[PDB]
Amino acid sequence: INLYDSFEASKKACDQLSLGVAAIFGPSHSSSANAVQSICNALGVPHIQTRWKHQVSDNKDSFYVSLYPDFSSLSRAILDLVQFFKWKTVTVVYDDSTGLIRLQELIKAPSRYNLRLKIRQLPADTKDAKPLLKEMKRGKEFHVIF
Amino acid sequence: VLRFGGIFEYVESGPMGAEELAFRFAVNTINRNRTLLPNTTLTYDTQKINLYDSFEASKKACDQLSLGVAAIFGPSHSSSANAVQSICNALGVPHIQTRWKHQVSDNKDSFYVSLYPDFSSLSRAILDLVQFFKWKTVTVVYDDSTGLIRLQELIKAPSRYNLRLKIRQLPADTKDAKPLLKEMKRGKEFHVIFDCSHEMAAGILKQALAMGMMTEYYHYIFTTLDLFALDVEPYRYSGVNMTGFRILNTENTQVSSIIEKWSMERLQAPPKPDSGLLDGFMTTDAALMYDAVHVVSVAVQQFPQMTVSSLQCNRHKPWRFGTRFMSLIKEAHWEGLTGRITFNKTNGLRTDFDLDVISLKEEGLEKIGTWDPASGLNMTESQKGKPA
Amino acid sequence: DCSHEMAAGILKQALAMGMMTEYYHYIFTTLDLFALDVEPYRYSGVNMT
Ligand SMILES: *[C@@H]1O[C@H](CO)[C@@H](O[C@@H]2O[C@H](CO)[C@@H](O[C@@H]3O[C@H](CO[C@H]4O[C@H](CO)[C@@H](O)[C@H](O)[C@@H]4O)[C@@H](O)[C@H](O[C@H]4O[C@H](CO)[C@@H](O)[C@H](O)[C@@H]4O)[C@@H]3O)[C@H](O)[C@H]2NC(C)=O)[C@H](O)[C@H]1NC(C)=O
Ligand SMILES: *[C@@H]1O[C@H](CO)[C@@H](O[C@@H]2O[C@H](CO)[C@@H](O[C@H]3O[C@H](CO[C@H]4O[C@H](CO)[C@@H](O)[C@H](O)[C@@H]4O)[C@@H](O)[C@H](O[C@H]4O[C@H](CO)[C@@H](O)[C@H](O)[C@@H]4O)[C@@H]3O)[C@H](O)[C@H]2NC(C)=O)[C@H](O)[C@H]1NC(C)=O
Ligand SMILES: *[C@@H]1O[C@H](CO)[C@@H](O)[C@H](O)[C@H]1NC(C)=O
Ligand SMILES: *[C@@H]1O[C@H](CO)[C@@H](O)[C@H](O)[C@H]1NC(C)=O
Ligand SMILES: *[C@@H]1O[C@H](CO)[C@@H](O)[C@H](O)[C@H]1NC(C)=O
Repeated sequence: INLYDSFEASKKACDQLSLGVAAIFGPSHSSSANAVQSICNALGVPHIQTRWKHQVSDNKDSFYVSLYPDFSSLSRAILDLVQFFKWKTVTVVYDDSTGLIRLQELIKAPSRYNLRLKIRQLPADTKDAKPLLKEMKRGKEFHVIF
Repeated sequence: VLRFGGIFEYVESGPMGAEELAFRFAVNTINRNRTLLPNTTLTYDTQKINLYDSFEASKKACDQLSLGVAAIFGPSHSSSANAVQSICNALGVPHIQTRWKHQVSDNKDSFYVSLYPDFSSLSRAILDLVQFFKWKTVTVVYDDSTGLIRLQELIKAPSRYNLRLKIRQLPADTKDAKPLLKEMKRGKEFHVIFDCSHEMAAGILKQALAMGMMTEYYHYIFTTLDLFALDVEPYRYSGVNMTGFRILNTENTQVSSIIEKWSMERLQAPPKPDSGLLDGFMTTDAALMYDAVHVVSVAVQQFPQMTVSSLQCNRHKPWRFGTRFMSLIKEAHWEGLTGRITFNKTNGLRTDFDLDVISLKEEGLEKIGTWDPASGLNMTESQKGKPA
Repeated sequence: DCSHEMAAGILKQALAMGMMTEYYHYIFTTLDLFALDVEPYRYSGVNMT
């Protein structure tokens, strides 16, 4: 299948259910994962997710599992690692916009502790980290979370 | 003779949702005026959709395309609008979005136009407002985990300027925000940016009035655009600093007449006076849906050869007149209820608009300045002290 | 120093005017303070006596 065509995901899931399968191993892509989750929850099909996706809390689907570890516990581990290292200034660099939804309580950590924070975002081009790394050098910031 | 695919969420209530009634009001008010589309009438097909079932949205969109529509009007949820956007991008029919949704940068779609103001421009307006108000420690309080990407230009803003952002999350209910407000009071927080619905804004205002937060020491900024529909009667004499944004251009007399004409039809629907909200006010979603139907009709008026054909979901033949009609959509300059309407030529998002900076005085809610993406922030009250 | 009805109206108008902070310690000479509904006036740091 192609990239980010959830209509094609629904069509090929309909074709595989027309064949009939015991379970569906879904994609690693968020819109197609949401479409296949609606498909399987409305049809009584077990569906497996292997990559993390953004989950809407108001969605009432319970017909899926996510074998990727939940990123809230990873953020708890990252906060415990930062609190072990006794850091005070932490720069956070994220590429996709869902990383802020991923890194939740790391952003919420200055409310709970004495940890000053600043974030920066990578641009859409891969090579253009040189102004970002130049900003890291110019800011004298020695603790980078990627 | 054309048809429009309306997809709206139903409640098993007395009246419908305000989006569906605004859609019917838009169709009736456009078909009443012979100035707009004099040689072609407009029909529609509403569909009542469930709570977060994008497969059911896909099936009802497939039924609407089996009927065949000129254009579709998507729902407010993120997942169902993503499914409708994928289906309409595959079949070439235009898709019009009213609620903001999260977009993925790696999604190569072009058959979608959202008339909601972009939260990057809204966050830049919030950054201009907080730089005018000269705060240093701002607490940003968001509603749900999708609220961070609506404020992601604000959280990147302390890279460039001296600003502290202790960011806190609202709990699962608004009535359980009392420990959050105790933690807010204990931390000596005084400048709070709220990003939620207007219902959650009224709930957090009642919770703060139970908490005694509204003194002279507190400034509240709201990212929501339904601030004018709130009830500020038991808050105005307390002497506080509530400040928000109003996309709805209520200054114009014809716009206010259209608002009153829709509001008298809303009087069949009773209000809930215990919620702390007013009644007889057009929401931003309903006004944006009305303006969306107006912009689509303006795009129809430049197309004399318009023909609606049926389509099938099992074959990927696109609609025939999709490209020229989509080109007619993205060059519109129609003056609606929300002022100027002009989409981006690269995204289709409405990233250029006009904003009314409304604040709270003891007289009531009052406009004190204008905001635009080009000149930034005007502030007509502070512009009165302009020397020669 | 008033009746409890006037005291309740005064407290409602003072809550409407934002007089319910930690910096207010109102003492009521009336003997019917217990008859007031103190539930909206709680969690505000006032000290009714
Ligand atoms: C199935 O799904 C449910 C729902 O998500 C999970 O329940 C959550 O489990 C996590 C496990 O970490 C819980 O997180 C922990 O919460 C503890 C209690 O939090 C208090 O304080 C917060 C903030 O004020 C309140 O919101 C909350 O109500 C409590 O008053 C914390 O004490 C824990 O912190 C500890 O561990 C971290 C690890 O990094 C340390 O850094 C801390 O110092 C501390 O030692 C932690 O945050 C979460 O609260 C649970 N939520 C709910 C709804 O129950 C289940 O765990 C999951 N699987 C299971 C086993 O059922
Ligand atoms: C279609 O969408 C495109 C993507 O959003 C639009 O492109 C972007 O438009 C904005 C409009 O404001 C441009 O402005 C932003 O960037 C400038 C310049 O900042 C410079 O330094 C940054 C790093 O510090 C760089 O990242 C930038 O690229 C640039 O080199 C800022 O000055 C702007 O803020 C100013 O304007 C806003 C709005 O009035 C104020 O609120 C601010 O206070 C400030 O005065 C913005 O941050 C942006 O450069 C441009 N590029 C992109 C891709 O972001 C495009 O305009 C839009 N077109 C249509 C038709 O809608
Ligand atoms: C905002 O707060 C300041 C505090 O000094 C006050 O002077 C000003 O009048 C307030 N403005 C509003 C909008 O209430
Ligand atoms: C701001 O508003 C005033 C109102 O007279 C207008 O003249 C001016 O051009 C506007 N633009 C500026 C200077 O922000
Ligand atoms: C008011 O009541 C509170 C209750 O905890 C108490 O702590 C305080 O000392 C009292 N007096 C004040 C605020 O002057």
